[PDB]
Amino acid sequence: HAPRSSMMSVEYDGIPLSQQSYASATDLVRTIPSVEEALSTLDRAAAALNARRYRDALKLYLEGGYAMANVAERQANPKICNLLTSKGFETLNWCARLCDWIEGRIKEKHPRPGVHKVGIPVSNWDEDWVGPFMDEEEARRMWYTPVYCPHPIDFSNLGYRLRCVETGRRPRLMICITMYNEGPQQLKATLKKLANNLAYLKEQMPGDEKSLTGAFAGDDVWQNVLVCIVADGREQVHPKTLDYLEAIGLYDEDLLTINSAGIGAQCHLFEHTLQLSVNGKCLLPIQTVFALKENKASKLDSHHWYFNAFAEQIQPEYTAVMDVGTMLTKSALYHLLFAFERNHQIGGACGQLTVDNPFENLSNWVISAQHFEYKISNILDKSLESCFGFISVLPGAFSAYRYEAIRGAPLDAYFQTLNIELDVLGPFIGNMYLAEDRILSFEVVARKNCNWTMHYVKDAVARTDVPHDLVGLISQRKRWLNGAFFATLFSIWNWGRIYSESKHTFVRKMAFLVFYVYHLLYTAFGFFLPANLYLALFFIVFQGFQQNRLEFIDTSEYSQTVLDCAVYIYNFSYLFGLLMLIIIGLGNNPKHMKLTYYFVGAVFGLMMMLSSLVGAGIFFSTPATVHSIVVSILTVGVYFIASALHGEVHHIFMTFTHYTALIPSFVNIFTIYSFCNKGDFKDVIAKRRALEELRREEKERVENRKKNFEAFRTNVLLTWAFSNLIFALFVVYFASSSTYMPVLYIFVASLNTCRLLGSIGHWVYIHTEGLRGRV
Amino acid sequence: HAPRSSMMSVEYDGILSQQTGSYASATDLVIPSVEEALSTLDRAAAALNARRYRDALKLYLEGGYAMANVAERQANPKICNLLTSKGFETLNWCARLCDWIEGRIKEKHPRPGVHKVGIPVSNWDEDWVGPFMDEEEARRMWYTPVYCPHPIDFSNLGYRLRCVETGRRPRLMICITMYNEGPQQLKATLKKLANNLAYLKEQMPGDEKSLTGAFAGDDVWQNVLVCIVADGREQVHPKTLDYLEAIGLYDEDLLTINSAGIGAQCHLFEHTLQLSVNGKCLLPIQTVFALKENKASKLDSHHWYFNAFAEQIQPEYTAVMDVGTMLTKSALYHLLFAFERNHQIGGACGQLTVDNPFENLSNWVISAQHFEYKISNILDKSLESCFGFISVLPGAFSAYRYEAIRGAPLDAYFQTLNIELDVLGPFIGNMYLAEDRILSFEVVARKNCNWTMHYVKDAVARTDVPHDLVGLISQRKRWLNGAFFATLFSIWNWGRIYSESKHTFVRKMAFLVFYVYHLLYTAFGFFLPANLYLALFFIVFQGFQQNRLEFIDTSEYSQTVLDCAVYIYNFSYLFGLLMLIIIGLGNNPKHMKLTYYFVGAVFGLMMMLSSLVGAGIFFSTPATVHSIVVSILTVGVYFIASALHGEVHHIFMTFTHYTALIPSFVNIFTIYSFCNGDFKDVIAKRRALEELRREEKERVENRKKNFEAFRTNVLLTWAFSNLIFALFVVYFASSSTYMPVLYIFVASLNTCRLLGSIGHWVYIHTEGLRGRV
Ligand SMILES: O=c1ccn([C@@H]2O[C@H](COP(=O)(O)OP(=O)(O)O)[C@@H](O)[C@H]2O)c(=O)[nH]1
Ligand SMILES: O=c1ccn([C@@H]2O[C@H](COP(=O)(O)OP(=O)(O)O)[C@@H](O)[C@H]2O)c(=O)[nH]1
Ligand SMILES: [Mn+2]
Ligand SMILES: [Mn+2]
Repeated sequence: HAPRSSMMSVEYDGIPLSQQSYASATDLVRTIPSVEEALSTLDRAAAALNARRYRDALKLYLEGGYAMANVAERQANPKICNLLTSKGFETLNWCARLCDWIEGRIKEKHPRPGVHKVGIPVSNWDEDWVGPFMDEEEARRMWYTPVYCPHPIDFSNLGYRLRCVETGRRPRLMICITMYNEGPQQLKATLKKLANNLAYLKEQMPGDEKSLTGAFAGDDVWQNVLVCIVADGREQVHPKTLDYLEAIGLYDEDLLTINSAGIGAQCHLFEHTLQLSVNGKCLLPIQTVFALKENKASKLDSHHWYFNAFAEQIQPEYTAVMDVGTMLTKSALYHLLFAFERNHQIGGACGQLTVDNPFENLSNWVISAQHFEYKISNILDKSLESCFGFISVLPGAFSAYRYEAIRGAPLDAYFQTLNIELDVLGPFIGNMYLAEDRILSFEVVARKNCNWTMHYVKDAVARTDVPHDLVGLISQRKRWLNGAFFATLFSIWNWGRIYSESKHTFVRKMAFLVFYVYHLLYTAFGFFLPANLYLALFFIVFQGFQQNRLEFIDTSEYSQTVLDCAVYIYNFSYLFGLLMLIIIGLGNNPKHMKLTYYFVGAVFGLMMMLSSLVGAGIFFSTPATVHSIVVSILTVGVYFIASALHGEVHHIFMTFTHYTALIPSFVNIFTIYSFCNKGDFKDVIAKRRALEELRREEKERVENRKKNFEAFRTNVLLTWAFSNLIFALFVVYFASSSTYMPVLYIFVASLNTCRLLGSIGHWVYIHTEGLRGRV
Repeated sequence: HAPRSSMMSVEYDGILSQQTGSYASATDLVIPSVEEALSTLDRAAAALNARRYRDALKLYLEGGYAMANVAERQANPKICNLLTSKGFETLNWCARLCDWIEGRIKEKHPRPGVHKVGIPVSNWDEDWVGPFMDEEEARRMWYTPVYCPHPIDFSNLGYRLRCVETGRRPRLMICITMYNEGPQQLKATLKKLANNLAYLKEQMPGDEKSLTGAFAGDDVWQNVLVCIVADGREQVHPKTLDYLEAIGLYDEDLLTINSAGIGAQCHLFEHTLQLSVNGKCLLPIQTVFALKENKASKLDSHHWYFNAFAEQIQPEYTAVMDVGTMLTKSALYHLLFAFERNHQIGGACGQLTVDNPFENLSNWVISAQHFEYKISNILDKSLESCFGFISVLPGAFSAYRYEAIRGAPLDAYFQTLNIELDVLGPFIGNMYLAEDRILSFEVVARKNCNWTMHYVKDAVARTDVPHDLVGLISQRKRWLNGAFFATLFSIWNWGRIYSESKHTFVRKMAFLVFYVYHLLYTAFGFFLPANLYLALFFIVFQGFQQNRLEFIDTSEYSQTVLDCAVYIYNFSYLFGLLMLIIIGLGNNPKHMKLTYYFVGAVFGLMMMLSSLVGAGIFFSTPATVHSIVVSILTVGVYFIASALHGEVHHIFMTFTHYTALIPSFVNIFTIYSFCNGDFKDVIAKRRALEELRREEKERVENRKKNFEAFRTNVLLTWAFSNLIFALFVVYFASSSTYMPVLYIFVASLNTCRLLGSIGHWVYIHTEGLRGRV
């Protein structure tokens, strides 16, 4: 009791010691503004305008205007004084306009601050430079404007204009560069490659049958080409990248902050016909418009902005979409434009995607495997598809379209994920639209009342920098095969539109039906690819080792323990690896398990290298019958035949070992990880309750969306995995190698015959259409 | 070319503030209101939080004068008075802050003065019966917002409670954590607490069995404080808030007004609320309600409760329970009786049961949960309380005396909150995902203190278990996820009991014996899925295939069905397990109710047929002495303990339902648990801002990477250990060589649990007579 009394006594001493003048406080607060509070006040005004509170929006607008008007006087930097004075004057003009609008002397719908584009001198210039002809206004001045347009369809309706439109020049070919958290060297390489393309376009000889004629002639082509660089978020772009953009005279943080205070811009446009010099050669000027967007979005949203806003503004003749860090050959644009002009029927084209410096760093197995995969995918698949006038464009590939089969329905279908929220669409459409450039491909192919096909250009080589690590490749294939496994399902489900709506020729529709049957067979085979690979390895290797079917070894008697031990070890290792793959995939992100993924990949690697050696052994021990040699050459050397036919066989000769070492890891891991993922207080209280109910409804909608997405993905993954497992178990238990290996050989031979025929058709078409152009 | 020329001509025609080196009319166009006053105040609070003292005062005067002008126009007398009082207080705080800035008054970390406001309660009952009450306390309700970021300084910042102000010194102190529940659970909990207080009141005096001291009759309600702490005002149920207003404890108007510029961290509402049910008027109950704005954890609610309020009023015993936990009339009496008579228990745990077991007997999930609760309580709690160390069940109604929980145990409990979990790691994260048993271990192994624990059987606490298998999945997802790392902690740091704590030699020897048993039990339960699969496979299917079921002769048969049974069982089990891990480690187990129910039913009828063949195998065997001994000791241990403790009818009713849910239980729950200035200064400030944002994002992603990697590594270890063990025993051991081993292991575990239950019974029925010695 004594400690309790002592503690309460010290507490009682504790409570004693507003406890635990207005004129003086009034004098203190009365006793200058600043840029920080001015910017905060304009930000609050923009928020109020967004929330449609006009009285307090106005009240916060004149305060900020006068704050910057007073601040501009005391600043020391003349450019800062000019920027703040202009901002204050424009804000006062907008305040007067808003006051008049509220008074009603002028009637207008949805008032917004007037669109003001400002041109500030570029900090850095090269006095020693060579150019055909350029005006001081365009050359020296850098133009920037902030845009609020939420629906890029109304970008031109809100008075936004580009420097090309203002000077009256008419761009025809127009390229997009979607950049996000990329280093300066990638942008520098991309811009240097584009400048090289423009220079090579200039160097076309006039009066030649092969050379292009028209708006793409020499000495005047750079004017007709506009490059649009659209970033994904100002909070995610690399600081070194922004430093590079300032160095090339295209970005200014000070100007952006000053002139984007009260506008509440969704994205910022910087326009500059930037010129570049590399060593002693000076690149020709390239027209560049840089669209830096405020909030983080997706590549689909970047394309939404690009396509809708700028394309509907300037009506380009050809529209090109390209990633960041992709180096183009000198003649990539020439080949694209040549194909477009000579065909006058192509709705869209895809360039060849390759790996930068394949020969260099040959010690890296992942790089060589990716190079082999790119080369085989391009040659075989793209040739076969372009023979049929329909391309499943590789993600990230340098692709272009003509803005005549893209203007309407294909773009609406492409952007319907953004326009209509995916909750109504469902999870199938969302997974469809993770990668939808191929959706654009299909929509252009199936345009109503239009027969616009596609074409794959082998000569338009686009060199990119593929990931050098297995985890980066895993993430890449997480995106790629998903888009893929869903746009494919779209293609089967909607192949009827090509005949129901589009007006193709009868022969074209028959060819499309044939390609549809082939595509069904190929997708069905690739769906059971893990099961088929496991069965092939199991049967051939281990049931030749156990049943003495390897014609180079004699395992008739042996110890009888190792014979079954090999099969048991293989089955257990494969099953354990697959289960670990499920757990890790579906589980955590594939970056902290670099060691585990490398271990599993190496296990599969030596597993298919020993498989390759035993396959070569049985092949060489076989007496090489006519049928056997025919099927073997057709199924294996199809890659070498196509590569030698097209010219690039050395890449395959160098990378086939690296790819076949990475084949099981490739299929298993990548597919499994892809499939694995002035009111009063009563009004105040009512507003609080309404906001709370809005938050609750938003949370319930988000959780319902997540529930639907995860349920759909788990259902599709369970279907895929259980189908593979059931197929493998059933064939293992009810079919021998003699009854299943011939079937698998016939299936793979049919697919490889189709791909060889496609590549041969592409070659003969591209080498014979020139002479037979008259007929 | 014509369309392009036409389009450009159209743009030229459409192109009419218009589209280096008037204002008077707008000014003339340019009264206050409550909304802008609240917004202004609010920011002022944000600026003060950002240490913008030079700005703060001006917005504070703006808000103060805004409300000073607003209060006159309000027609509501109570709103007018409240706004006028808040404006006067805000102006006083503004003057004090101005003096502090001028420097005439020097103070550290200025903050608005803490003031408690007493408004009359909307609802009062004229007709009531009570011993004695003052009009001030009964008629009026007090409230105060708190800023204390570290609840350790609750008393330092000047916060006082009505008990402290009136001089009442609470001794028993009981917490009720609440989050997004409905009014009926709170009403049931408060009615049960009032019943407990009534039982404590009507205890006869001058009796050996009856309590004596501060818990006597007619005055017990004064000495007990109820602290109900919510988790977030954005998550509490609207109906719950209406109930709190009805009982005179909550006010949206008062909270919004008085919390405008304080930037409080939680809101305290104090009201000795009186409740009346039918013709019986319940005795008043001292209740303090702490509502915090931002969603937090039950650990954070306990942080607030323990640190702030316990360090303020220094209770003799502190107690913790959830909402929806109906306590019997004698639960509090039994807790206090045990505490007073022992003077050695550092913390106690009450029995957890299911509300209305007999009713709704058709619900297999309810019956299985009732069986699990009963057997867990009896066996595990009795065995653990015999050794004076309880792994308290999560959500159970537990209490600790505030003498072995004051310091180091509480610091160890809250260290996850005090120091960020990035330094601790994922082990400590899933360690403190549930740590009531962490309190248990710290109390047991507190340095220079030997405070054991005691499980009270008679203090029955009835809760409302989920009625759906998905709800049971989520419950077990929390429960044994915490429990596994709890056993890991106890296993790793069992050396502290001998190195630091000063227990008796016999107590340390008993603790060592229990440690050996706990090691064996945790090892057995780690391989529980593998052991269950082996038992089912061997017994059922290798008796069917090898003709070892003594009630049937399958010697010849068709030779196809014999292998077909084993193949079907293996394939179904493997497919079920793979689907389980995927569904478990993928999507949230609430959209897949059909799939989970299908797998659970498959396992259910599977163990029904397993039980039928076992019974056949137990009725066709000549029942030798060894066989009957092992079988009774391994199976009827539940019935023996239940008959010893008197609660055998529950087992008789729910054993079939539980054995129908054993494989789902063990497989699904274990899998789903283990499976989861100028312009330059402005620019520099922006650079600091998004650099800090990037650093925080990197830290969060690194924390997530580490936690997920540890989770996946542990899950891989568990699953692969189970699979390797199962495959090895299947391929290298027959049933005749592994069934005896499994029977001996389970018999040893059940013998330990039976001995613990019997010891608890004999102790609780013999310690009374042998109290002299
Ligand atoms: O959220 C994102 C991620 C990327 N990108 C950009 O859009 C393209 C997507 O290609 P990415 O490099 O992501 O694909 P990959 O080459 O990694 O397979 C690239 O230009 C990215 O910089 C984007 O706009 N938003
Ligand atoms: O984020 C949360 C979730 C719950 N709770 C509360 O803390 C206890 C957690 O027990 P839970 O309801 O999870 O267990 P159950 O009653 O479901 O078995 C309950 O009183 C919850 O209302 C909390 O404070 N914070
Ligand atoms: Mn890229
Ligand atoms: Mn509960």
